Amino acid sequence: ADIQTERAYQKQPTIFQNKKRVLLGETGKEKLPRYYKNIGLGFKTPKEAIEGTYIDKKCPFTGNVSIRGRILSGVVTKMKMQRTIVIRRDYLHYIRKYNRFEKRHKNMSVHLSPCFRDVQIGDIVTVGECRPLSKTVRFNVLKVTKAAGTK
Amino acid sequence: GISRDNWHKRRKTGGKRKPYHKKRKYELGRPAANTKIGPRRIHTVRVRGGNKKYRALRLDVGNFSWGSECCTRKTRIIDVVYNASNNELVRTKTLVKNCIVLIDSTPYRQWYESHYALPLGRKKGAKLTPEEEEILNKKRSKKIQKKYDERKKNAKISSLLEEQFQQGKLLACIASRPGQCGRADGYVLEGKELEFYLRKIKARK
Amino acid sequence: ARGPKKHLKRVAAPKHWMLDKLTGVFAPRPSTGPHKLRECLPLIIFLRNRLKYALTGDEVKKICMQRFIKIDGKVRTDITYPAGFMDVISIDKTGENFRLIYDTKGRFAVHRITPEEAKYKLCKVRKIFVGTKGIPHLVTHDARTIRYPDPLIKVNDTIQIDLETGKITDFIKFDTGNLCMVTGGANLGRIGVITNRERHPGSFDVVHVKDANGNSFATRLSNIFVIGKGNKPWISLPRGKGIRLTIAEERDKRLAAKQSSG
RNA sequence: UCGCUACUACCGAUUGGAUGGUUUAGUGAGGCCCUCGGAUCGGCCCCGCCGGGGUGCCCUGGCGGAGCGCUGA
RNA sequence: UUAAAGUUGCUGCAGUUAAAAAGCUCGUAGUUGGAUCUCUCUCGGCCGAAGCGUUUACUUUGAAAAAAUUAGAGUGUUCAAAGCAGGCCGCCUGGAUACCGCAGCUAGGAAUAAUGGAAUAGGACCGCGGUUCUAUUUUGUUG
RNA sequence: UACCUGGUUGAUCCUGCCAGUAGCAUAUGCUUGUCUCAAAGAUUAAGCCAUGCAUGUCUAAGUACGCACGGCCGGUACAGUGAAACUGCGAAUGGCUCAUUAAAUCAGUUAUGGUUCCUUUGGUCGCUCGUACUUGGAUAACUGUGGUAAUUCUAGAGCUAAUACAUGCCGACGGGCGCUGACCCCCUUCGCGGGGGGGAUGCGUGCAUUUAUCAGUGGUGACUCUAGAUAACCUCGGGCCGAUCGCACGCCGGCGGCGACGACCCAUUCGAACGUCUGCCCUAUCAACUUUCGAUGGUAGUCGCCGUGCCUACCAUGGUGACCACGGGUGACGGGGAAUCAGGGUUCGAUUCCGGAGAGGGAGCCUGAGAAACGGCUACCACAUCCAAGGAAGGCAGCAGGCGCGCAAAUU
Repeated sequence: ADIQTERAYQKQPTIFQNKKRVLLGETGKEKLPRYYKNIGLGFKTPKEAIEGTYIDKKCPFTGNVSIRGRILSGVVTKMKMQRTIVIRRDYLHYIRKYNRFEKRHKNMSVHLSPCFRDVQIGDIVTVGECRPLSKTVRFNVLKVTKAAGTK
Repeated sequence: GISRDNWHKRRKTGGKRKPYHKKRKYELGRPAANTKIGPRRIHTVRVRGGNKKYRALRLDVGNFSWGSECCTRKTRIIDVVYNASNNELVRTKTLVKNCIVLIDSTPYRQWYESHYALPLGRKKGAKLTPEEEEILNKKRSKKIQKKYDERKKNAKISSLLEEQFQQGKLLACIASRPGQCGRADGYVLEGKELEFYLRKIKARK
Repeated sequence: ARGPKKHLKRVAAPKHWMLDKLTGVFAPRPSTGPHKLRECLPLIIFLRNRLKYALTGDEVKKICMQRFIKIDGKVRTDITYPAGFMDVISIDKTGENFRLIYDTKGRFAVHRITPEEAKYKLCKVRKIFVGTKGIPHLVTHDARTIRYPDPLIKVNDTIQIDLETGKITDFIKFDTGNLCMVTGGANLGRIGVITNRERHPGSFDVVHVKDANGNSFATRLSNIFVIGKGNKPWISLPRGKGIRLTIAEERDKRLAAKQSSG
């Protein structure tokens, strides 16, 4: 029901959601407490991480990942998977003989949480290193700034 | 002879790797010993460091937790009703993690009538044998007669549970990995998780 | 390989042991112990190479096997036992006492010390954790764990251990204005006052240090050992006072010190 | 444009033979894991020949035998 | 195999006739692009925290960069190549130091070069009102 | 020491190449008196191997009834020295070679807050409320009887040990803490009623394990961390809570001091593994590849030391490509480095240090902290030794040495 699209029950595993209540609890409000945590390097947890209903075990604000290592950046190129995007990093490689540089690029598959909704391609995104999330994915999207051709 | 290496795959670009060594021992994998329902049979494995792995092949009991009442009792595993990975694992009655099992509610019924003095799961005809008449109609002291009735107000149960208590079989979900710890523990399904897996089993047929 | 290495080649040894090129293929390969093998001086190098007591690597066996050697007050019958920083070596048959402190050039030194000072040593606190029915512990850089510490001991401070009992007597905390020795890097063996500590969260703290002549330097935080409260060292110091001379005035000291001869 | 001696390589009949590498299909030594199996080796019983102790009964020592006994390896 | 080879050319070659400019034009990627613009808020003892500002390239400093080799200091191996020794009449020494590209950390500079910042103002700074959630101190404790 | 010189024409000035010139490395010829260091079967064949050696090990401190010696004193459990054999530990290092291998190895840089770690060093080890002044059965060495042409092959019979293999208490031990809870007592109320104490009875109690729930001592940049509380579980292929040895000897039948072996868990040390970022030679007569059979991702699990398509089920249709993917080649193991050099460069790096790989070619295991181990085992393919023809045993890219190969490399 807007979450449970799978074949097993999507449940935030730290929160107990079957507490016994009294008559002022059943008549008052059906309140699901949510688990969120603070990534420790000055990234603000979004209000969608504190107010959402999405369930993601590899989200860096609500799931079981810890961000440690290199913090990087890149721009979005292809959002065609389930919860993960493709960013390309651009850099210049110095060739020593010619004393000149050359354009170079590398792609990264990177996990995008559902708290970063309405992300268009072509905007800068900070990524953060965690453990392997799948075969090719080892970074997690941390903040999304928009391209300068927005308003 | 299984090998859970990463170098027998293709690259992300799609190119295949020519390997740079033969299979090392720390890359090993062992066969799935699927835990079935039967009287207990565990076979210990020797894993890295000299440690132990309890590879269970048959299991019959396991302690489960009624979450909303803080009650953990050791029940009898009956059946497998639904498994959300593969459904051939239900006809084979394999106990894996997160598979929904039928347990026996009788240790929780004895806790409920001892803690709240209310008949749970009894029929409407209410044939009440005298050996539990003394725990359902006991003689109470002056301070205990108010304590039990103080417990008796919030001693309500969601009606999806009481239909399972009628037939004596609760729905439970395994939360421990039996092929690695040799136990089949877990919790009793309550509330929204219960009415999710109920309609999954109902739509399964 | 398959499982751990038991040999050390000679050229691959630590540079500060000062083993020459032509004596052998192998170097003494320190035993596992309290210290990293890059951060230690084995007991065979202290007896044969530095002190010139022994002459071969069989006489170190013959010396240590008479139980004549106590490292931190416990008798050591391993010749490759890694003695490290602030370790007290008591030889009672002759009457000397040494402490392993770095000198200004990144090596250890023969630092003879008085047996009134040899009853204690300093350690640096490395991790503090609770556990086992709520009992707090220390872990120092010697792997010495001292349960029930003072609640005002935190990480990166300095305790003072009594060596006959194993217990803490009094401590120094990590602050500015404290006298510190650098125990790693290119400023190793240098003594100065803590000026400043820049924090880099998710990376290493940099601790700017100031000399007694004005020479400022910086290190990472892990190469910092608080020796004194204020400017007074709670241990003795070597012949040089932890103050690194540049090579010009280090030459001037020699070419002016030879002129006292006759 | 048009005359002598030799080499390199290919075509080259011979459906000439021998051996590699990729796969189609079939087969599958040996180890390991599972379900069985149970050659053998004990133990506890039960009687029989019997001592002592306690008081016809119990525990002990030597054995002997039988049972599809009932367990372990 | 390296220099000689400015006969592979970044420095640093050639292309009318000696070997060589595509028959002509359009064109995406690449490469290259004209002038222009002179650090502050809430705390601790005026001095430190915390924030920056649009993001970088550049440059300078720092710390981290295995030893051996290379450079280089000291030392009459009988000289030297070496070595890490030695010297004084038990003492006094030494076993330095530099270099260690690119990438990654750090701190200062702000010229050059890329880049943003409001143009149907859902723009800045002000104090004014509303709507929704809600801190936890306040009523000697206690609901 | 930032260099040039001969050669095209009857003569000239050029383009331009040939040729010289100097190092450095492999071979080789001729020659060779002294003295100091010093490489050395890499290239071709990661071809093949006679013979011999290269891995073993005992302290006071696991097991001594071998007269094998000798020694007190001969009822003296064991004087001692001690082969053997059991037990423990090592043999996973070192040595050799460079066939593989092209984002692989590797180098620098980070991460394990995603894992194991024999050992060493420090902690902990009456924290558990429930025959011991000592438990049980075998087995070598030894004695004795044999088999086979043959092996570091072993069978049967008779004895006997343990720190091998097993089983298993007491003591601390008086209690305490949570649930229960007959009963008793107190206050107030006329009383009902309300509130507060004590309490016999039964149940469970530590630290590791596995699940669920609650509250928020110490920490980090950030934990689903560390501790705490509660309910239960705790694997017969069992988890700790010592049936162990030595030396001096004792203090008032008890109380002992130094050690040696152990030991779950924690920390450390030595590592290992799996990841992050950046980087490599030639080729387009290699331009599209990957995806039935996992290719990229999502969910649930299986396996595994753990993170992950590692693998399985169900889904989604993705992932890489002129910034040169994918395929092929390399007279490619990668670095530290070496030769040459004005400045820029170019080429080599099998080779003694670090890292990888591999023991004729693939494959699978046992043991163990650690091996997919080859001076371990089991197969298959390739060679090949003995044989009495039934069988048995192999692995020099260790040190020597031999054959073969070759231009090309030392002493059994």
